[PDB]
Amino acid sequence: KDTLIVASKVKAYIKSKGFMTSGDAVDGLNEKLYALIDDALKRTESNKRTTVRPTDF
Amino acid sequence: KDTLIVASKVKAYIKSKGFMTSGDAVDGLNEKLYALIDDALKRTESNKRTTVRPTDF
Amino acid sequence: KDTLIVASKVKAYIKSKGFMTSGDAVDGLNEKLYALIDDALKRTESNKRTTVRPTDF
Amino acid sequence: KDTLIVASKVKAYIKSKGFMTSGDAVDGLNEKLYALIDDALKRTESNKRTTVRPTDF
DNA sequence: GTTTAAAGCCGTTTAA
DNA sequence: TTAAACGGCTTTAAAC
DNA sequence: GTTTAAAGCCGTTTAA
DNA sequence: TTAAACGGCTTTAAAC
DNA sequence: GTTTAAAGCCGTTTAA
DNA sequence: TTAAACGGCTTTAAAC
DNA sequence: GTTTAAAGCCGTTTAA
DNA sequence: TTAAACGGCTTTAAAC
Repeated sequence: KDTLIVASKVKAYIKSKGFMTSGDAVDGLNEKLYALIDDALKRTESNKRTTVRPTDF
Repeated sequence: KDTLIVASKVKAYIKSKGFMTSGDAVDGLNEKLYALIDDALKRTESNKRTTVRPTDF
Repeated sequence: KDTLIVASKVKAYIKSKGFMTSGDAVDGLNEKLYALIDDALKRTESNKRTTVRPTDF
Repeated sequence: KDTLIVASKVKAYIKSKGFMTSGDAVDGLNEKLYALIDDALKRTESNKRTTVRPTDF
């Protein structure tokens, strides 16, 4: 499964909050991103829609 | 706040699951991504750590 | 805000997974329950509905 | 799996926000509650701890 | 001094 | 047209 | 929380 | 031309 | 032995 | 009609 | 990823 | 009686 996140920007934002990022952290976030998207598609379908809206996530 | 998402890849993945993406869907996903990261940093800090782990998300 | 969770059953389930429950853990879970419900009501409303469905959470 | 939710209080809270509750809504919320708890126990374990904290959820 | 792991730089190449 | 990834190298830190 | 039964809504289709 | 029926769903109440 | 915090019991009372 | 909360008491464990 | 412009869909309302 | 217009939304493509 392809990375859906911009690693550099995630690391830069986390650094901005005063934290380092583990070697495998971004991979972990990517996995949570996929689950959010999959949950959203179940909500889209439940509302008899073909188009994912911000409200579905 | 910068986009943390690869828009093209998210739209392509959603399309692969048989769905269209609204004009404002990606912005909505971005907002949820930020909340997940902010939740994670509270977890990192609660564990007296300076480094975000995949388990924190 | 009232407790929406059955504390005894939460502690018993967590114990069944081989874990103890902190003095303030249940309060923390209650807070996450409220956020889930509030997110769901935003989804219900976005779908022009008056009735919360399982799919909204 | 036992209900972890106080149904009456959830229905009353949702009603307070101006919404009805579907016949199967509470069951749906229960399922999300279990996933939150299971996520938390993975976080507890990742922190080499035996006791679930509010921060783990 | 050692180990472990994370940051920071630099240059090149797709990818977005 | 532009930035993000990437992979090698060195730095840096913590703790023993 | 449960059961039982009645009300109240909504949308469609005859029936009056 | 119009309202009454109807059937599914949720609410509500009482009492244990 | 001490401290800190969590479990486990018991009995009563609403609450669900 | 039933179980969950609750508050006091003792146990238990970890680490110093 | 961005911009520009064209296609394709869907639902409603005249127009032919 | 029927289809063409129309206007919003998303997709798609090309090239930089």
